[PDB]
Formats: sequence, structure tokens, C-alpha cells
Amino acid sequence: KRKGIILAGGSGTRLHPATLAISKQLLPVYDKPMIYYPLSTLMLAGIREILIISTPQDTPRFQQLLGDGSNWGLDLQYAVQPSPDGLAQAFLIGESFIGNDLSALVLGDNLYYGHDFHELLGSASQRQTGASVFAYHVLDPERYGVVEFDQGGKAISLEEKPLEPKSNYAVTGLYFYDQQVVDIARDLKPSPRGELEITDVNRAYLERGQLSVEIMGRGYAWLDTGTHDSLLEAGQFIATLENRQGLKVACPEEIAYRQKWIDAAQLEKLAAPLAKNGYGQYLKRLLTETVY
Amino acid sequence: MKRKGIILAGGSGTRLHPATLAISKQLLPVYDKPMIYYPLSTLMLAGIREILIISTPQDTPRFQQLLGDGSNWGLDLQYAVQPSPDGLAQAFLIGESFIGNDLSALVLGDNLYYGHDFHELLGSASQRQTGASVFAYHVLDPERYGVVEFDQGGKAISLEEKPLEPKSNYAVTGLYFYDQQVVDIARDLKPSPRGELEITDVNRAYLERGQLSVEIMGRGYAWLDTGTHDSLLEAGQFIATLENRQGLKVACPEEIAYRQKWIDAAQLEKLAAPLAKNGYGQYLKRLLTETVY
Amino acid sequence: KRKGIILAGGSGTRLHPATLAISKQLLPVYDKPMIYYPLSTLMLAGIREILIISTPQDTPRFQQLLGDGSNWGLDLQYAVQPSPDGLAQAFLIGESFIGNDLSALVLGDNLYYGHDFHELLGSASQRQTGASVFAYHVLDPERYGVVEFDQGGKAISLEEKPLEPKSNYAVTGLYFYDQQVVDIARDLKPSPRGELEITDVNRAYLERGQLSVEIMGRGYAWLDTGTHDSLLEAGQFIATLENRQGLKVACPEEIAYRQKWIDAAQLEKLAAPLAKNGYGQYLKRLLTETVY
Amino acid sequence: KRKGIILAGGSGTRLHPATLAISKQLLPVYDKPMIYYPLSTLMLAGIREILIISTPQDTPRFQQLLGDGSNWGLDLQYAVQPSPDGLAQAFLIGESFIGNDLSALVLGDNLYYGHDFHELLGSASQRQTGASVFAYHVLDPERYGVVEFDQGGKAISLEEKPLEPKSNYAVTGLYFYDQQVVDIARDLKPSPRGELEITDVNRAYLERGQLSVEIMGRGYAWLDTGTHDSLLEAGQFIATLENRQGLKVACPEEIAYRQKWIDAAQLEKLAAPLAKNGYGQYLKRLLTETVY
Ligand SMILES: Cc1cn([C@H]2C[C@H](O)[C@@H](COP(=O)(O)OP(=O)(O)O[C@H]3O[C@@H](C)[C@H](O)[C@@H](O)[C@H]3O)O2)c(=O)[nH]c1=O
Ligand SMILES: Cc1cn([C@H]2C[C@H](O)[C@@H](COP(=O)(O)OP(=O)(O)O[C@H]3O[C@@H](C)[C@H](O)[C@@H](O)[C@H]3O)O2)c(=O)[nH]c1=O
Ligand SMILES: Cc1cn([C@H]2C[C@H](O)[C@@H](COP(=O)(O)OP(=O)(O)O[C@H]3O[C@@H](C)[C@H](O)[C@@H](O)[C@H]3O)O2)c(=O)[nH]c1=O
Ligand SMILES: Cc1cn([C@H]2C[C@H](O)[C@@H](COP(=O)(O)OP(=O)(O)O[C@H]3O[C@@H](C)[C@H](O)[C@@H](O)[C@H]3O)O2)c(=O)[nH]c1=O
Ligand SMILES: Cc1cn([C@H]2C[C@H](O)[C@@H](COP(=O)(O)OP(=O)(O)O[C@H]3O[C@@H](C)[C@H](O)[C@@H](O)[C@H]3O)O2)c(=O)[nH]c1=O
Ligand SMILES: Cc1cn([C@H]2C[C@H](O)[C@@H](COP(=O)(O)OP(=O)(O)O[C@H]3O[C@@H](C)[C@H](O)[C@@H](O)[C@H]3O)O2)c(=O)[nH]c1=O
Ligand SMILES: Cc1cn([C@H]2C[C@H](O)[C@@H](COP(=O)(O)OP(=O)(O)O[C@H]3O[C@@H](C)[C@H](O)[C@@H](O)[C@H]3O)O2)c(=O)[nH]c1=O
Ligand SMILES: Cc1cn([C@H]2C[C@H](O)[C@@H](COP(=O)(O)OP(=O)(O)O[C@H]3O[C@@H](C)[C@H](O)[C@@H](O)[C@H]3O)O2)c(=O)[nH]c1=O
Repeated sequence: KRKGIILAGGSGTRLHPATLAISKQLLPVYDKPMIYYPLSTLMLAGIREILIISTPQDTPRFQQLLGDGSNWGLDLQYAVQPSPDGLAQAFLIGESFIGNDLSALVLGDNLYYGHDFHELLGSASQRQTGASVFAYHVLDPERYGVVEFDQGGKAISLEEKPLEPKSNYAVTGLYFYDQQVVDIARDLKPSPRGELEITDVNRAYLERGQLSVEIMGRGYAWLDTGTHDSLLEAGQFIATLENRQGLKVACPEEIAYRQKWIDAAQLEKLAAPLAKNGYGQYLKRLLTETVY
Repeated sequence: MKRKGIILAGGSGTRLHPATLAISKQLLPVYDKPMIYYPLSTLMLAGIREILIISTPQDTPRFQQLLGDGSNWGLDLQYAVQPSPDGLAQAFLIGESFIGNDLSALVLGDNLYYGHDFHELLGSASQRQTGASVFAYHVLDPERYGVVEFDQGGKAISLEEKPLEPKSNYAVTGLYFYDQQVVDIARDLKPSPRGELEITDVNRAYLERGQLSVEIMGRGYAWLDTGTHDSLLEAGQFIATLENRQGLKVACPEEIAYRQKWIDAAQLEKLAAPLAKNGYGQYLKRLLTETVY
Repeated sequence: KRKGIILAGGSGTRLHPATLAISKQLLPVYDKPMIYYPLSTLMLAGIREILIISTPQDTPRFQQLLGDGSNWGLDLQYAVQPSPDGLAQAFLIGESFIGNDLSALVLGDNLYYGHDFHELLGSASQRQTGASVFAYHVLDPERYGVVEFDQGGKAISLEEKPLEPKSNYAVTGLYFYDQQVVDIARDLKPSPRGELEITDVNRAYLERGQLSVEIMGRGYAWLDTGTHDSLLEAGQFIATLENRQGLKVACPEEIAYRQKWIDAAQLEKLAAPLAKNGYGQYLKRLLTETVY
Repeated sequence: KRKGIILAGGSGTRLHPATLAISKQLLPVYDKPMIYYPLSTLMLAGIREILIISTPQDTPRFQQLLGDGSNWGLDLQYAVQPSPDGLAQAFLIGESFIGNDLSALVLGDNLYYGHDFHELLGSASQRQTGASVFAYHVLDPERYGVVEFDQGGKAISLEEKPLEPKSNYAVTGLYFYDQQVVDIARDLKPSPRGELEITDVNRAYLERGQLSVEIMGRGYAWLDTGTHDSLLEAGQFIATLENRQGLKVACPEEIAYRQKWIDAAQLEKLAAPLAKNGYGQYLKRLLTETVY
């Protein structure tokens, strides 16, 4: 039984002033709020119980937007992070939420897409021990935690924001942990940057041969909307997919319905209030179209 | 005389839902800054410093959170609320006491204007002391808008709102200049079948006294309205292209307030500090020591 | 041992005047010529021997661009289509090129991209019987040959450009055939439209229970650059992936090298002439970076 | 009476391999061939007699595309540049074409757009002495000939590709000359770069107080399609204007018709062949819609 966390806080000083009125994760990527995407990633992982962490000031808004989850077959909860002191904090804040269960962490501005991504999630999720993460070839590795591989393609070390990256493989912002993560987090000390580092967590698992690093191929999309230009591109990527296919990406109603977490009657009900527009119309259509 | 401005930034996004489920359209970014900044900037360029921002009761706080009282940019921003999107013309009823006995000007919060000499264009409308001024712009789908009919000499003779059969492809954009007759005109309007108070009815009133001036806004200008997911995309992109080629930014209030001497160098510096770690802040700093024509 | 054909003729009247001076297929999608994309598709299918069909007028230009193929480990050949009389014509024009081998046909303006697309291709290409095609959910199936599924998801019929589509599954423009296709194409009669229809070819296989229709999931991208707008989006989809990953899509030098059809020396030499730009720089970098 | 030259040769080494088969200036920007853009610029300046300069290899195609000009009321001629030895070369190659007339030069991959651009053109074109150029604020002036201003805003010097730009005003690729340009070009010596430099021409005029530098404001768009990314953006810019307005940019048929260089009958005739598509339909529509 794995629980999930979405870490949707952070300042956004960068993308100011665009993000001065509202956290980034509530801004739309093309046609729907950013947080939907990562939300849909956990859903696809088979996770239904989820803790949304954010700034004190934007929780309400997150809640306004997502409610308790029941309408989509979910159980959402909320927690607050007063200061953006490190991904790993998510586990301290989320400790009692997690209890004795396996868990998963995903960044609220991280957008993933691709063929068999669902199976990919499935495999990580279904592991009952250790940790799983993902490595993705990128242009500037140095921004992220970077992984080093030996000659046989096995991961052998990690370095956070190295001056000189040993590879272009970055650790994406999706993480699956077993019951060691809380305690590992509790023993962490702030790095010179001043944060509690997920890399440090990942390393701890790696130092006991329990970290599993799956390469995420160039066929998948891992987009993070870290800059105005990237925010733009992402919105576009999705618009492109959406207008060709006639299907939508990261639409929670659909996933819930496909997973049988809600039934047709429920889906109809969710659609009424959105009937005057594309989105509602899409949901209706889903009730009478087999989509493979 | 002096002119006050209104930015009507309420309205549903019901269309745009669910994107707009968490915040109002007008607070979403067009590329690199909040939408409302654009029309805000339009009024500023019109020489208008005293401005009333109308929005849904629920989003006023967030508008306020973003723009403050205006004093930082040498402006005076007030705020008001529109419980229900009952027509552009309601603005004047809502902003009656804000307007008082001055000339005014209404702009739509999701309307984006850009082009060479747009400043002189504003200047002219703004400096007219009587009557009203609006703008006509060739578009693909005039039927979505209030449409203007012209005689053989290019003089506007009629207006129809959302006609089934448009008499021309010239739409009235969402930027309007009025003298002191607008409030009363607005106070005598009855809702159309759509159920709204129609700015077109307002415009027609002025036209029916030979006091509506309709300036053609040529194809050289951009009038974009971010009405759909796609158009929102295109706009952001339209802006991104100009900005990355020029090294200048569109609709950046700090810059306009400085250029118009509404704030001084010291004030501009101080506005920049908090944003230094990023492009936006860096830009402001750069403006202190570069002559930009 | 399967041979490939790229059909890259066709008029672009629709696309005039943009394509008045040069065939559609030689226009760039973002940073390399459109034909490279489908070219890459066949390469990834394991196909090295390929016939490029085009208008009489533009062949020389296609030749000028791709050469005989030796440089990328291919054997490219050329043929001409005076008139755009149907996809199926490719098999009459290509009859002797094909001889007694398995084959595949891909449209020159069809761009495919996704995770495990290579395995997808592998499976279809290694089949030693019947035909394989792909079905993809789109917004305007009426533009294409549409497939009909029964309640167990098995294909039961096809209709080219139907007034009322039985489903939103369009048959993409990628086709794998066994030795039956030539004789089948030889007995086709022109449809009312005046063309020899691949749908009729697809149907012939279907009528014997030898047509395999694989669903291509929403995780893959099937884009076809059939309108100004879409050509735009496509270019932009590619740029988005390329600028995030630091990898390039459909870059034949790379694919050849990855498949060991050319060696590092060959790759170095291919890059020299392009050294003063990104494309060349990319090639070089491939010689010293492991890319998974 | 001024004559115009469009310089559309050059190497695309940078944009390889995209441009290996055809010259960039024959690729489309969104919905029509690039060269249409500059072509329209000259037309808007009231210039009807034009020399198109290009590689030896692509002239034929340029000619195929644009004809002798008579269909659009122009008089087009052609010449060739075996090697891209500098913008000033256009004047040696174009000497006899120019004879004793005033002239103008525009780059073939330079796209201009804006309100009252036509009047801007008119003013420069009607000057009967000296030279006129335009200065425009850009992000990367070091890529261009840069201009330096005094405290009154008067141009005082030019540097081509300066390590350290004195300003961010670049000299765009649009130039108007009186009868001194040829002889000035005739006495140029190749810079270290190995080209005859238009900046050197512009300086010659500047040294006699006969160079007029007009600032082209941030309201105008000066885009050059010098990189994959910018070629994209440009396409996008245009599509965005076009689909909002229902008017098209740089559509020679229209400009000629507006300037009374062709009459309605001729316009109809030009549209017939393109009737099945947007472009044609647009031309038709122009016959019965007043457009201010
Ligand atoms: C530090 C922190 C960030 N965040 C949010 C804000 C941003 O949206 C986003 C990331 O902040 P950053 O400064 O980019 O985190 P970061 O600089 O730690 O970036 C991380 O990138 C990760 C993907 C890598 O896997 C890590 O190895 C690390 O490189 O997440 C929080 O919500 N809370 C926090 O305490
Ligand atoms: C190798 C390669 C692929 N491609 C294209 C083909 C596909 O559209 C897309 C992804 O290619 P594929 O190889 O089908 O999938 P992939 O590269 O995303 O996935 C690979 O991930 C690797 C880590 C695993 O070891 C492989 O088993 C496979 O899963 O990229 C290129 O354009 N150029 C290339 O050089
Ligand atoms: C009606 C209304 C809209 N708005 C916001 C909603 C959108 O953000 C934007 C426009 O709303 P619409 O329903 O499209 O307005 P509209 O349907 O009144 O369209 C207007 O279009 C103008 C450009 C024309 O000049 C007018 O003639 C008129 O046609 O206005 C409000 O804030 N309050 C309101 O009462
Ligand atoms: C100054 C400024 C302008 N703008 C936008 C407003 C308009 O939409 C667009 C064009 O600016 P305008 O002042 O209308 O025109 P312009 O700045 O393109 O043209 C100017 O060219 C100058 C060199 C001449 O001296 C001036 O007379 C004027 O023509 O600029 C901003 O968004 N922010 C700003 O700070
Ligand atoms: C006429 C025309 C212009 N253009 C380009 C030229 C410029 O880049 C831009 C705008 O054209 P211009 O005519 O320079 O500006 P404009 O058309 O935006 O402005 C005109 O507005 C009119 C209402 C006024 O009556 C005119 O005096 C002038 O102000 O459009 C075309 O691409 N095709 C065309 O057919
Ligand atoms: C007909 C034809 C097209 N072409 C090129 C031109 C276009 O770029 C592209 C397809 O042209 P169209 O006229 O759209 O062909 P088409 O209308 O037959 O389209 C096809 O789509 C495939 C994807 C489906 O599998 C088919 O069932 C079919 O619908 O083919 C040729 O090169 N030669 C030809 O004879
Ligand atoms: C189902 C679904 C997926 N997605 C996302 C998940 C991925 O990013 C991408 C599609 O991912 P997947 O569903 O993992 O892969 P897929 O849908 O491309 O492929 C599927 O093709 C099917 C026919 C096969 O039977 C499955 O085995 C699988 O191959 O879309 C949504 O956003 N909404 C959805 O409702
Ligand atoms: C040099 C040259 C270029 N060209 C074409 C190729 C490109 O499409 C276009 C630009 O060439 P470049 O090598 O970028 O030119 P360039 O590097 O000479 O750039 C010029 O940029 C101008 C705009 C400035 O006004 C000049 O100051 C100068 O900087 O010129 C020719 O057709 N023939 C030639 O001899």
C-alpha cells in the first residue's frame, strides 16, 4: 500500500512576477492546472491516497481546486511548508501521513509523458523494498542531481548540482520509497545550500545496494516548467498532442474512470458543470467511446 | 481635462475551465508576466494614472496582492467588484463614484495591444475632450464582436453586436474612451436578450449624436485577446518572439512609469532589488543606464 | 530482409504557394529536412535498402540531399511518380525494386515519435507473414482510412474517408507487407477519387485474416505535416524535445552509428563538414558520450 | 525611380542539413516562401524593377517561382553570386542592372512588419540623395553592424561585429542608396573576414555627412530567419497575425493590386489556379471587400 506526496510549494522568485499572484503549480499548462499533471502521474501509479504540500498561503487555493478527492475516487490531504528547505523535508512534514506505508514523492511542476509510462510507474510502484528513481538525458545536468554509471550501465554515484557533471543523466522529480525514507530523512543535515537533500536520501539507499535507477528513455517527455520559455513550450507540447489525438493529457476524471475508481454515473455528474466547454464535452464523450 | 481609467477584469472563464478554476484568467501569464499587465500598460501609455480595477468578488484580493495600491509605480489603483458578469457597460455603473466628473476610459483585462505609434494613437484619443473614441480592427471572426459598418467614404455609420451576418470584418476592440456622458448613458440601458448591458448600446448612443469617433486600427497593430487556450498560447508566443529579439520587454509597468517620469531612478532601482535574481529584475536595472529610443 | 519505400511525391497544391519551389518533403521540420523523419522510421525498423519515390521534377533534389546512402550505411534508390495516383501505386512503381522480399511503405511527410517505438517497429518488421498497420486515435478520422473494431477490440473493417466514421482510429501512413502486396496492387482498380487505395490493399489482407492492426497508443506521437499550422506545431514539438534533452530526433548519422551500420571513424568524417554548426557538433559529441 | 535588389544567395552552412537541398530563401515562413517577405518590402517601397541575386545553382528555381514579374506588374531580373563574398558584392553584380538610378538592397531572409512601415519605406525611397538605413534595438548587436549615437541621438560611427558593442542598435538588412554606391563598392577591399562589407559602404556615406540613420522602433518587427529557432518563431509570428486578422502578410498579389500595378481582372486570373486553397480563396475575397 503506497501513499503519495506532491510537493507543490517552493518560492517562485525566479518566474516572478508572473508567479506573484499565485503559485506556479496552479498555473495552467495549456488547458489545465499544472498540478494536474503530477497528480495524474501518481494516479497512474495506482496511488489513491495523496498528501499535497505547499506554502501556507496557497494551501487554501490548492484545496479550493482539488477538494478532498472523493469526486475522483481519491483521498487528498493537505499540509504546509512554511519555508522551501529541501525536497527531503517533504518526508518530515509527511511523516505521520505516511505512517508505516511505502510512499512516493513527485514534484508539483514536473510533467511526464510517454508510451507505457503506466507500466513504468507500475513496476516502480510494485517494488516492496528499496527505492526507485529515474534518470533522463538532458541539456544542463548541472541544474540537477546527476548520476554516474559504470561501464555496464549500472549507477555508481550521485552528485547534486556538480560543477562538472559526470554524465548528462539527471534524476527526475519522481521518487518511490519503502519505509526507510522517513528515518533517513530524520538524520539529514542541511547542505551548504541550506536544504535537506533528496539526493542525500537517494545516496543512502544507493550505499546499501537498494537504490534502483531506471533510465527514462528519450522517447518519454520529462518537462519541468522552470522557466517562462519552458512553461511556454510545455503548454505547446500538450496542445500539439491534444489537438491531433482528440484525447487529453492528465485529465483526472478520465484516469479515475479508466481505473474504475469512479463509475459512469459519477463521471456524468462531474461533466455537467463543465458541459459548456471543451473539457466537459470531452468527459461526456468518454462515456460512449471505447478508447484503447 | 483629466482622464480616469477602468480595467474590467472580472468575468467567468467558464469556457477556459478548468484552467481558470483556481485563478482568474487575467492573472495568468502571457509569456513572462501577468495578463493584466498588458491592458494596465495600455492605460498607462494613455497618460492615465488613476485607475479602477474591477473583478469578481472572489479574485479582488489576488488582484490587490499583485498590484497593490499603485503608489510603487506612481499610480493610484482602486478596486471594485462585479458579482455577476452582466455586461461591459456595468463597469460604468460600478465605477460611477470613481469616475465622478472626469473623462474616462475602459479597457478589457484580457485584451492585448501592440504596435508602432500605438502611444500616439492613445495620445490622440486621450486628448479629445468630448465625445467618445473607439477602434476598429480587421478580424477573422467579427461575428464574435460588436461590428462596424462603414459608408463608401470610410466613415462609420452603424454598429451591431454579434450579428448573424456581419456587414464588415471590422470589430470594435475592447478599448474605449468616453467623456462625461457615459455614466448617464449607462444608467438608462436595458439588458439585451443576452441579458447584458451592452457597450455597443453605449457606443451607438454616442454615434447617434455625431459624437462617436471610430478610428481604424490598421493591420500593422496587434490586437490579441486571449480567449482560448490556443490564442493564449499564441499570444505568449507572440510576446516571447518580440522580447527575445529586441532585448526589450512588452508591457512592463516599471519601465513605463519610469519613462513617463512617474517614478525616478531611485524608485526604479528599489523596485528591481527584490527581482534581481531573475531576468525581469535584471532588465529593470539595465534600464537605468541605457538610452532606449 | 525487408525493403523499404518512402513515398514522397504528391502534389502540395493544398500547400501552395509555400511549396511552389520545392517538394513538401524537403522542407525542414525545425532543424532537419522532413524526409529525415520517416527515413529514420525505416532505419529503426532495421531496413537498409530503400527506394525513394517522388515527383520527376524533385528526384534530383532528393538525390542531392541523401545520396546513394553509403554514407549512412544505406542503399538508397530512386524512382519517380509522374502523377499522384495513390499510395498503392508505390507497389507498382516499386515492383522490381521489391522483387521477392518483404517490404514496408512509409509516407514522406509522416512523423512518428515515442518510447519503445523501435520495439514497435521491430515486431512488425520481423513478422514473416501478412501485413501490419497501425491504428491511432485522432480528431479527424474522416480524413483517413478509418478502422472498425468489434467488442473485443479486433479489427473487422476499413473505410477510406467515410462520411460517418465508425471510430476515431485512423490508419497511420506506415505499412509492412509480405509478398502478397504486389500482386494485390496489380489487381486494384481506381476508386471514384481516381486513386489506387492502400485501404483496398489493407482490406485484401483483412479479408483473409492476414491483416494485423496494432493500436498505436496516445503515448506516441503521429504527426503529419499536412497543413501550415500543423507543420508549425510539428517543428515546435521537435524543438521542445530537442532543447530539453540535448539529443536530436531523426538524425540518420546517429541511428546508423547506434546500429553499427557505420563506425566511429565514419561518424567523425560525417561531422567534419558540419563542424561549424549544432548538427555537426552534435555528431562529434556522440563519439564520446554514452547515450542510453 | 529606384531599382531594387534582393540578395538571396549565401550559404546555409549554419542551417544545414535543413538547407542542403534548397536555398533557405525558398523555404516557407508559415504559409508562403520566405523570399516573398522582402519582395513585398520593396514592392511597398514602390519599387517595381528588381534584380534577384542568388546561388548559381538555385536561380532556376527562383525564376521558376517568381517568373519575369509581369504577372504581378513587376519587372524581375536575375543574377548570380558564385560565392558569398559580402553584401557589398551585390552592387558589383548589380552594377549594370542599376545603371544611373537610385537603388535599394534588401536581404532575402529578412522579414519586416509594422504599422506605417509603408510610410517609413516611402520616406526613404523618395529621398533623392545619400543613403538611408535603419537601426533597431536587439539582444545580440554583436552579430551585426552596430551604430553609435551621440547625446543628441545622432549617429556618429559604425562597427561591424564588434566584440564590445557601443549600443544595442543593429543596422537592419534594408538599405537605400543614391548613385554613389557602385563606385564606393568598387573601391572596397575585403575585410579580414574576407568579404566586401556593407558597413564599409555605410561608413563611406557617413564620413561625408550623407548617411541617414533612422531608428526603427520597438513597435516594428525585424526578424531574421537565421536559425532554426528563429525561422520557427517567425513562422509563428506570421501565423498568429494571419489567423487573428483574416489578412495575410507579404502576399504580392495583394500589394500589386492595392498599388494598381495589376487590375481586378488580373487578380482574378492569378487566383484561379490557387482556388482550391486558402491562399487562392483569400485573393478572391480581396476582389469584393474593402480593406483599409
Ligand atoms: C527546496 C524546495 C523546493 N520546492 C519546490 C519548488 C520548485 O517548484 C521545485 C524544485 O525546487 P528546486 O530549487 O528546483 O529543487 P532542487 O534545486 O533541490 O532541484 C532538485 O531538482 C530535483 C528534480 C533533483 O532530483 C534534485 O536532485 C535537485 O536537483 O520544487 C518545494 O516545494 N519545497 C522545497 O523545500
Ligand atoms: C536511438 C534513437 C532513437 N530515436 C527515436 C526513436 C523513437 O521515436 C524515440 C525513442 O526511441 P526508442 O529507442 O524506441 O525508445 P527509448 O530510447 O525512449 O527507450 C529506450 O530506453 C532505453 C533506456 C532502453 O534501454 C531501451 O530498451 C528503450 O526502452 O526516439 C532517434 O530519433 N534517434 C536515435 O538515435
Ligand atoms: C461581460 C463581462 C466580461 N468581462 C470580461 C470577460 C472576458 O474577460 C472579456 C470579454 O468578455 P465577452 O463576453 O467576450 O464580452 P462581450 O461578449 O461583451 O464582447 C465585447 O467584445 C468586445 C471586444 C467588443 O468591443 C464589444 O462590442 C463586445 O462585443 O471581458 C467582465 O470582466 N465582466 C463582464 O461583465
Ligand atoms: C516605451 C514603451 C513602449 N511600449 C510599447 C507600446 C506600443 O505598443 C509599442 C510601440 O511603442 P510606441 O511608443 O507606440 O512606438 P515606437 O516606440 O515603435 O516608435 C517610436 O519610434 C521612436 C524611435 C520614435 O522617436 C518615436 O516617435 C516612436 O515612433 O511599444 C511598451 O510596451 N513599453 C514601453 O516602455
Ligand atoms: C497593404 C499591405 C501591408 N502589408 C504590411 C505593410 C506593413 O508592414 C504593415 C502595415 O501596413 P502599413 O500600410 O505600413 O500600416 P497600416 O496598414 O497598419 O496602417 C495604415 O493604417 C491605415 C488605416 C491608414 O489609413 C494608413 O494611413 C496606415 O496608417 O503591413 C502587407 O503585408 N500586405 C499588404 O497588402
Ligand atoms: C496520393 C499520393 C500522395 N503522396 C503524398 C502526398 C502527401 O504528402 C501524402 C498523403 O497524401 P494524401 O493525398 O493525404 O493521401 P490519402 O488521402 O490516400 O491519405 C492516406 O493516409 C494514410 C495516412 C492512410 O493510411 C490512408 O488510408 C489515406 O487516408 O502522400 C504521394 O507522394 N504520392 C501520391 O500518389
Ligand atoms: C490512459 C491515460 C494515459 N495518460 C498518459 C499516460 C502516458 O503519459 C500516456 C499514455 O501512456 P500509457 O497509457 O502508459 O501508454 P499508451 O496509452 O501509449 O500505450 C498503451 O497503448 C495501449 C493500447 C496498450 O494496450 C498498453 O499496453 C499501452 O501500450 O498518456 C493520460 O494522460 N490520460 C489517460 O487517461
Ligand atoms: C555575405 C552574403 C550573405 N548572403 C545572405 C546569407 C544570409 O541569408 C544573409 C545574412 O548574411 P550574414 O552572413 O548574416 O551577413 P552579415 O554577417 O554580412 O550580416 C550583416 O548583417 C546585416 C543585417 C547588417 O546590416 C550588416 O551590418 C552585417 O552584419 O545574407 C548572400 O546571399 N550573399 C552573401 O555574399
